Amino acid sequence: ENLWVTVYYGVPVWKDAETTLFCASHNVWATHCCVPTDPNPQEIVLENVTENFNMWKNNMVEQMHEDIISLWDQSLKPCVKLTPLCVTLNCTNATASNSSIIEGMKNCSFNITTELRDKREKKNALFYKLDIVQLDGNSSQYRLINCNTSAITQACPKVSFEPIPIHYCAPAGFAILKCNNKTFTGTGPCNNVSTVQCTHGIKPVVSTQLLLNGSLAEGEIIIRSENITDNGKTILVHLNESVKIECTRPNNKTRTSIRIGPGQAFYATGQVIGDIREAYCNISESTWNETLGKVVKQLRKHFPHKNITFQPSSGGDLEVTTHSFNCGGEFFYCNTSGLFNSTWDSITLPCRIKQIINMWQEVGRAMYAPPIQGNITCVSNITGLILTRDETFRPGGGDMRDNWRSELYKYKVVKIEPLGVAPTACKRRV
Amino acid sequence: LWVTVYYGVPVWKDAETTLFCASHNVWATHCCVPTDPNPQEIVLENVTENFNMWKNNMVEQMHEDIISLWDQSLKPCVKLTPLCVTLNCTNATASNSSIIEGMKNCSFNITTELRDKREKKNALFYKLDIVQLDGNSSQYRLINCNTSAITQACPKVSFEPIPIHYCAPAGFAILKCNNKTFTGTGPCNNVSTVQCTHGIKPVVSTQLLLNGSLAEGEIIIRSENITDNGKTILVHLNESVKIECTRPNNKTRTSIRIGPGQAFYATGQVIGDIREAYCNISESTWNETLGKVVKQLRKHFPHKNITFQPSSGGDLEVTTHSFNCGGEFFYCNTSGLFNSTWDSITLPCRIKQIINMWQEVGRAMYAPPIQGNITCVSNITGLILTRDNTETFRPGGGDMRDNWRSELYKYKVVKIEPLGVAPTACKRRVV
Amino acid sequence: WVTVYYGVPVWKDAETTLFCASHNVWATHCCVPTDPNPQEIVLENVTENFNMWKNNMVEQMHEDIISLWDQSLKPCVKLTPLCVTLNCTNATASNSSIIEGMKNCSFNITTELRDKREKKNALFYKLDIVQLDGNSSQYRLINCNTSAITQACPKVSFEPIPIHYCAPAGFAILKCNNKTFTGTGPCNNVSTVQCTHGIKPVVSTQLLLNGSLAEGEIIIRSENITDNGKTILVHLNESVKIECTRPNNKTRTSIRIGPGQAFYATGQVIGDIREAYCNISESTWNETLGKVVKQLRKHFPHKNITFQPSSGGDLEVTTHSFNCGGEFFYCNTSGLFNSTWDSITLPCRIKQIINMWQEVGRAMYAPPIQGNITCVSNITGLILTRDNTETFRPGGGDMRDNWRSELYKYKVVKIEPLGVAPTACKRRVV
Amino acid sequence: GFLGAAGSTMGAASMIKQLQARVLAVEHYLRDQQLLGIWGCSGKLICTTNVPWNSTWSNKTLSEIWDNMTWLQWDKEISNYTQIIYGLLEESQNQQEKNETDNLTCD
Amino acid sequence: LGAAGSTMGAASMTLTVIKQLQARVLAVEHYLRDQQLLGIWGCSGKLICTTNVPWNSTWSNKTLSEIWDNMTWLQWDKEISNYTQIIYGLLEESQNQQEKNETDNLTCD
Amino acid sequence: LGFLGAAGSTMGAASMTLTVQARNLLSGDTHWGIKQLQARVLAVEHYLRDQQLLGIWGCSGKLICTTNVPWNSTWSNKTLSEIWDNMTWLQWDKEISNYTQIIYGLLEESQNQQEKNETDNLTCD
Amino acid sequence: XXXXXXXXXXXXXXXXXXXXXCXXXXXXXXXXXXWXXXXXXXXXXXXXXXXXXXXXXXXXXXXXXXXXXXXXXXXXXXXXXXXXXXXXXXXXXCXXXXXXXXXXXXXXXXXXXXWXXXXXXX
Amino acid sequence: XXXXXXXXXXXXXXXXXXXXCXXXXXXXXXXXXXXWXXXXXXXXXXXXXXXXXXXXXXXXXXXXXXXXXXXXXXXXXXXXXXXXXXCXXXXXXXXXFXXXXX
Ligand SMILES: *[C@@H]1O[C@H](CO)[C@@H](O[C@@H]2O[C@H](CO)[C@@H](O[C@@H]3O[C@H](CO)[C@@H](O)[C@H](O)[C@H]3NC(C)=O)[C@H](O)[C@H]2NC(C)=O)[C@H](O)[C@H]1NC(C)=O
Ligand SMILES: *[C@@H]1O[C@H](CO)[C@@H](O[C@@H]2O[C@H](CO)[C@@H](O[C@@H]3O[C@H](CO)[C@@H](O)[C@H](O)[C@@H]3O)[C@H](O)[C@H]2NC(C)=O)[C@H](O)[C@H]1NC(C)=O
Ligand SMILES: *[C@@H]1O[C@H](CO)[C@@H](O[C@@H]2O[C@H](CO)[C@@H](O)[C@H](O)[C@H]2NC(C)=O)[C@H](O)[C@H]1NC(C)=O
Ligand SMILES: *[C@@H]1O[C@H](CO)[C@@H](O)[C@H](O)[C@H]1NC(C)=O
Ligand SMILES: *[C@@H]1O[C@H](CO)[C@@H](O)[C@H](O)[C@H]1NC(C)=O
Ligand SMILES: *[C@@H]1O[C@H](CO)[C@@H](O)[C@H](O)[C@H]1NC(C)=O
Ligand SMILES: *[C@@H]1O[C@H](CO)[C@@H](O)[C@H](O)[C@H]1NC(C)=O
Ligand SMILES: *[C@@H]1O[C@H](CO)[C@@H](O)[C@H](O)[C@H]1NC(C)=O
Repeated sequence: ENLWVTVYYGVPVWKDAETTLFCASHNVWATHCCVPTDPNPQEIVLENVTENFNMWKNNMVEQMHEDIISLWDQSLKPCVKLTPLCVTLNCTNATASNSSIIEGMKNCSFNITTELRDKREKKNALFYKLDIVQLDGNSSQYRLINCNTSAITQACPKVSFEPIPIHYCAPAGFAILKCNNKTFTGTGPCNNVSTVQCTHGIKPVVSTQLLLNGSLAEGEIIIRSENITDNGKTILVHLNESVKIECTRPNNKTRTSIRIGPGQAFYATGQVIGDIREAYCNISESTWNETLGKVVKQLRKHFPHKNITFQPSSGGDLEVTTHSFNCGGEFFYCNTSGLFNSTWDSITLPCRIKQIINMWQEVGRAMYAPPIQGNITCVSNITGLILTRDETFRPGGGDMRDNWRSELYKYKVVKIEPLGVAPTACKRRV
Repeated sequence: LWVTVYYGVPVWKDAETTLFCASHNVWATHCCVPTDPNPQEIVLENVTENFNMWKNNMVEQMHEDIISLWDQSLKPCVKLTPLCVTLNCTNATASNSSIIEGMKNCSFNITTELRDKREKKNALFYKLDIVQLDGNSSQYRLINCNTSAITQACPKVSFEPIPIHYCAPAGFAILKCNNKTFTGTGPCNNVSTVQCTHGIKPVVSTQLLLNGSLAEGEIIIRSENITDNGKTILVHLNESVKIECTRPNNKTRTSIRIGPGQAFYATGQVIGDIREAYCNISESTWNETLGKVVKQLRKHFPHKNITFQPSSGGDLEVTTHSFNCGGEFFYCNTSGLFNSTWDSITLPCRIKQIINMWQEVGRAMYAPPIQGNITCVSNITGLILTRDNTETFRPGGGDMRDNWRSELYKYKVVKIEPLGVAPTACKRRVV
Repeated sequence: WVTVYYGVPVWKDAETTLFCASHNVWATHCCVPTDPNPQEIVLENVTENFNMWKNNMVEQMHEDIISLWDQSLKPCVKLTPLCVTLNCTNATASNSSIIEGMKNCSFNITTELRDKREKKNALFYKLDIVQLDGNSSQYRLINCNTSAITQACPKVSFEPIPIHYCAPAGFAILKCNNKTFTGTGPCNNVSTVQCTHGIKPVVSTQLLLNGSLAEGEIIIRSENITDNGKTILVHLNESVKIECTRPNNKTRTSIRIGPGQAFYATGQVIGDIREAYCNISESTWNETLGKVVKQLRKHFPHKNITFQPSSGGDLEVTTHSFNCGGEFFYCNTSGLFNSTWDSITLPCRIKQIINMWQEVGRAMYAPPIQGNITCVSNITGLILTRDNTETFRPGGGDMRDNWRSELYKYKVVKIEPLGVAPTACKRRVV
Repeated sequence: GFLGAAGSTMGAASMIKQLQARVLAVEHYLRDQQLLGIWGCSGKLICTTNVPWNSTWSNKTLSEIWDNMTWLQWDKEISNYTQIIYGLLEESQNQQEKNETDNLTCD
Repeated sequence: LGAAGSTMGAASMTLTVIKQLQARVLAVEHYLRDQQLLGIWGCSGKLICTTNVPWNSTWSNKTLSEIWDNMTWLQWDKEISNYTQIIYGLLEESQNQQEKNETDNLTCD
Repeated sequence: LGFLGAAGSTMGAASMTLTVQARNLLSGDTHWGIKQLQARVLAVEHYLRDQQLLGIWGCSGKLICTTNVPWNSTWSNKTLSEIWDNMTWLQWDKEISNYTQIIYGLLEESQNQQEKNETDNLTCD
Repeated sequence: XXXXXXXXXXXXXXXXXXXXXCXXXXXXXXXXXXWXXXXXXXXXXXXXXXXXXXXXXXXXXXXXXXXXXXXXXXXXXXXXXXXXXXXXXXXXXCXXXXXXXXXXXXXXXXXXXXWXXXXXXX
Repeated sequence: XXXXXXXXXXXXXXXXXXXXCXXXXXXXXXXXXXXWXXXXXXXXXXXXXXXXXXXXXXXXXXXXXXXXXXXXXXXXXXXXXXXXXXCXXXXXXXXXFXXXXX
């Protein structure tokens, strides 16, 4: 054939690959993702290039998970332990400022050792019922929730966990491909693909039934699932219009610093000032009714005309039955019943508040959120919904990674392989 | 002639480096690196090499990793610090009579999950795990509360030995000796190159070498300076002796909560045969095995008939035969195996829950009890013997490196040295 | 035509990590043998800028020393269980007479197992103990207010053996060889070395001990002479011999804390009653200060100069604090700095809870040292601050000032092998 | 652009985590440089050899097909011969050096 | 460093030259960066390499050859410190053209 | 045959595998990963140090390189037929082990002198 | 509201001392307490930061007339006087501004709620 | 810190008034940490305002200027009932009290 091997370097080819991506820009996120972002991101149109994307198997979702857990632990590790407080609590009924009672709170007295490890004193603090477990029946004696399962630590008030956009960048030798076709939906070939080095910034917002502060779908509402005919394989609905949600805790809380040891203190909840309205979230009614109807119209493209209906979660604890909204740093567990209630000016969701949480289903670990003094107001953008199937749908919930997959679905990591060969009609001259 | 420079020359030097460990088990978790699915071996034709099993540093390196994994695996587990309390330790009864000396019913006052609450609890302990505080006052403590913390191993964590292959990094190679009569030191005139060693299970024992490979030829006696009495002799058998060990009773255990998610596991009661653990070695096999060892031993000591004596004395960790059987530590007598001059042999065996496997000053471990009964079966592949008219041999022992030298005797680690020069007829041209 | 050169003799100011190089902390980490025959190259016609107060090596060594200090103490005995109420009375020594500064204190400690509450006692210095209330025998240790106290283990020495710091490949250390260099200007006689000389990491406050004496006359170095907010480092060309002592035989006990832990504490003192004192040659001291002043007046030629026997702040800085073997001395310098232009026998105090580094949240407890102790040291410099006439006072107290005075002649630079220059020829084969 | 014209045919197309990442970047770099050098492409983006195309790796009339196939498709087409070709390229370069220093008729 | 500071024409033949991991890795990175740059330029393997880029008279006042040997490298580097990235870019462009011209002007057997 | 398989071959037969031995010098959770990281860093340094020597000797890019340094009969007085046909590389490495540092120093100086002569002494004026 | 009941004390002729305190209607210690002087003199001055909330300090009514003191067991607190003098022949009162965190030290942003009936021993 | 206000002889009804306090110390690093209280003859004091806001559970007839030197004029003086009232420099340990004029 008179052909000889010609070696070429700088060949535009690649392979699917999994590598370590790095993130870029008193805030924990800002401290860790200290690396500057690209002020002028580049993008290559990749003329005549098609590619296979698979969000459900995208390793970046899992890698982002590992980074959030790791960062959380670095931040929480060098802080006060509350295990010295795992004592019997002598509790009475709910109390409040002046002639009132706060349902959901209890006034508890406890025996705390002073810093000299000999003298002992009693202290009083208010606690949420959801953070307290009764020791026996017909008894006033209680203990803190989880003193029978794990160490409880206190988050340091000095550090902010407020989400900031995080940009992920591939290391040298790697690139990130993006699907920019729109209406991509689930897995499969994308016929409009481009190359970038870094992702858009994604804020690490953690929630359950409602996905907050993400990007909006371009075009129509997109329903993403893995084999949509299944009851499992949680469905991610990505809205093209946002819904404003305003959440609040309309009362003035105070904080008491209790010394618990040689360089340690606990932050206790003291008297609460103002009216007692618990907590709640405000959603416009017409906005919700129209938004849900549009979702249904898109469900009708996957399902035949059917008896489509929405119901509240069928069971489990607050972590899966409510909207686990972080708001201002106290944790909100808001009731979505009345939101996911339909058959095919505003409404409010009643909401509960907690201080002791187990984060990403750590279970064997727990964290205590110091109380926030004064009142709290939070406004967020609902950008997507999470649904599961029984055509009855319920919010269900995910593995707490759906709040990443919903943004990372358009990105893929590939290894660049610049070396290759092909035959040519040219023999080496010597 | 002129100097020519070469790169890629197939030569090497003795070298030291870090080898890769290839394989809810700790060894499997740690040695997460897969083994070569199809290991290669390249015979080096017309190559000789000098091997020395007493000085190759592969044993020392794995020692450090064995210790590191053992300790690291135990770190994220329950501490028994709060158990260092006065114990009553009265005579425990399994059934009928209170005649079992080994177990005591220890009652004590221990802090529970709430810091302001204390409870009266009890558990059964072995005599070998406790010490009397005041003679005849019936006050006892755990033996290691004298010097350090005792860590309870996690019940979900398996320390079961699995075969481990050690693999060279790029730039390094492992040379293997293929001489069945090597004896542990000197040149091998049949050498092959491998990337990874054969798998070795990290089995820890004393006196007898268990679950190793067998000698290719006849029994090989390997020792440094065998004529000295200051050296340990490793005897590598060419046939395995079957040994079976058991604890013939059903142990039921309790759980005492001592903190926010932490609990102590301990014997509640034992139902079954009240006797101690037993090990069984076939008699005919043992006598044949020993006779065969002697026939080869006579080549080094061709004199008066050899006497085999029991171990000389010292702590139980060095005088008896230790067993890593399941989760319980067996301390078995060898008397009757080493009482001779040159259908089963039943040997009594004690059990302990508190051990110090690596004789570390700062460490102690508590083994959670096995619920139910235990049967342990293994291959005796060799002996660790010491020597001290005729010769006297005893089932003595070393530092547990013997356990690894016995497999890692045929391997050497070398570094590749790609550069060199040689004379030629060709001078560099000006061009 | 642009000619490209590689291996070009150019360097730039840079900051990197220097090698630690070379039962003893310093030896444990600075465990790499030094160059047995250091080389040095004189750079003919080269001038370079050195600046003591901008020299990052001072700060780097400081951070590494702190790390070495903590790393060494970490794997040792905690004294946490001893932060209990103490019952203290007056201690006596030698005779039935009360020895001032010592108190005889008892306490209830667990020791073996649990619930023994064994009554133990020890002698303590008043400087380490704070009274709990008025008219009371009940006391607590001073660090119970902030943190745990770590006992230093006798197994390890902290003796300041000299360390030579070495640059990494790609870097070099430039040295100033001007005998009268003032610390901020250009040095017109420089050379290149790979490692610094051996600098002993000696800890002191007001006086600089065991350094290298000036090559020239006494050199007075400060960032700014005019600015009274700056520290003046006086580098002497002649040393002062200092002999300090604790003239008594201490006997110590060992109080079990728990498994693997024990407290070392003073049992009794037999010997002189004076706790400590120090011998400074009278003639040397008087002449030394006069010489400093004759040089000080060329920077401050104003009326008369006086050294006032005064200082401010607490005991850690108002005195001369130094180690004597493993002992901690706090000597009164009012007997030294008292003059306007045999031996001094200064009184000295002893303290055991040392807040080394003056950091909040850390303390170390110095075990008692058995028998009697003497130390000999060389004053190689002084630290002064000031403000018609001018008043100077002992200053310092900042540990970095003790190192800045030795590293003053060294600078770290990065080597930059590439560069270009114009030429006559174009590449010949194109 | 870096991967621009990836979809074009050959005629035109041819025209602690941080330390781990840095080490890998170096290892990938060095492998490409060693591998190009060992075949005779040191200092070149494109070079030729004396190793013939066997026709078994691919039996296509590539002198014309070259302009109607992309690098991505090609890379897949002959991926099974990667080691074979590379081994031949290594042998070719080594033999050339052995001929250069042949003592009978040296350089 | 070795000997240094002499007037540039005297520099001929003088061209003869967890923290621990960070230091070693960076030393490697710096080494390779210089080799990569010499690599893109037609300079790989050389201490001295000649270009296809004329010296641009706009950069400094070139008093013929005197500028090449009237000071050492330290002052020279300062005089043209603001052109280094320009000169390097020009050298890359020129070598890139050379690579394209050799690629197209194939000899072969 | 592969990797060190040619190690026992004669000096002449050996080297037909220089490429193989050279390519095999490159490599293609918790604390134990640090020891592995350290090993990788050192492997890179060793590779580069050999490349630095080939660079300074003027042998960059070649597996077989000649120089202008003559062979000194002091190092070895054997002829070529013995050296290339009977002797192996392991034996040779031992035979002249005490001259390696001399030859390497000579190679560096020879290359510097060559470059000194190659350098254009202002031909263009 | 603490609604504390003042315990009161006998008057003394510039002699001895008193720490009468007020008994709280609810809780003890906790984190809501205060002590003050009282007089027909621009409401006198705060006497002590008998704040509970794991802390206590003297206030500005007198540099060294009394020290803050408390007993959780008695549901009561007062500064305990010493060296009584005629200048001290005045009223005293209890209050319980709630505790709060305010960076360094403290500020009584919360009002002095629950003033006691008070007492006097002039 | 110091407090005083020119609220002497405040004999009035219907029309509310108060004098502003001296506010020697602003006492307003955050959230106006200053407060007002008043007492009827033969009565304990009670909060009137805090942080210039009507005190909780006190009265509708309460107001204050948004200033460190605020005057806590009643929103209305329809009830008359003049009584001594004063501000305190709550931010200070030395929370100095105003004259407590009617
Ligand atoms: C500029 O700095 C140079 C240092 O970088 C100074 O050079 C030094 O001068 C010393 C004499 O003054 C030499 O001392 C010699 O050291 C050797 C060591 O082995 C001894 O044997 C000799 O006896 C000793 N000579 C004498 C007379 O004692 C230093 O070796 C030499 N250093 C170097 C690196 O050469 C310059 O003097 C200085 N110039 C000015 C103007 O100050
Ligand atoms: C300033 O430098 C001097 C001289 O090196 C230092 O003096 C030395 O201090 C050490 C520690 O106290 C002494 O070591 C001890 O010696 C006795 C001798 O019997 C031995 O029994 C002990 O075990 C220990 O090794 C050393 O002898 C002493 N040197 C001299 C000449 O007396 C001084 O400590 C340094 N000062 C400062 C502030 O660093
Ligand atoms: C609840 O607490 C907040 C502060 O935590 C108070 O906020 C102040 O409100 C006034 C209103 O005029 C502003 O002028 C201040 O500047 C705010 N303070 C700060 C720090 O911003 C709020 O008033 C309190 N509410 C109640 C009912 O007491
Ligand atoms: C240990 O003592 C307890 C006392 O209640 C008894 O119930 C238990 O059976 C005893 N156990 C044994 C093995 O003797
Ligand atoms: C003693 O040695 C002889 C050979 O010298 C041998 O035949 C005999 O069996 C030996 N005795 C014993 C007990 O082995
Ligand atoms: C003050 O300075 C003058 C300068 O001439 C000197 O003579 C005098 O002695 C000095 N005063 C004192 C106290 O030394
Ligand atoms: C050293 O100090 C002692 C303290 O008692 C004193 O007696 C002695 O005289 C001093 N030395 C000199 C030279 O004065
Ligand atoms: C809180 O509980 C303690 C329990 O002893 C009780 O004395 C106290 O009065 C309770 N607090 C209130 C406001 O009722």
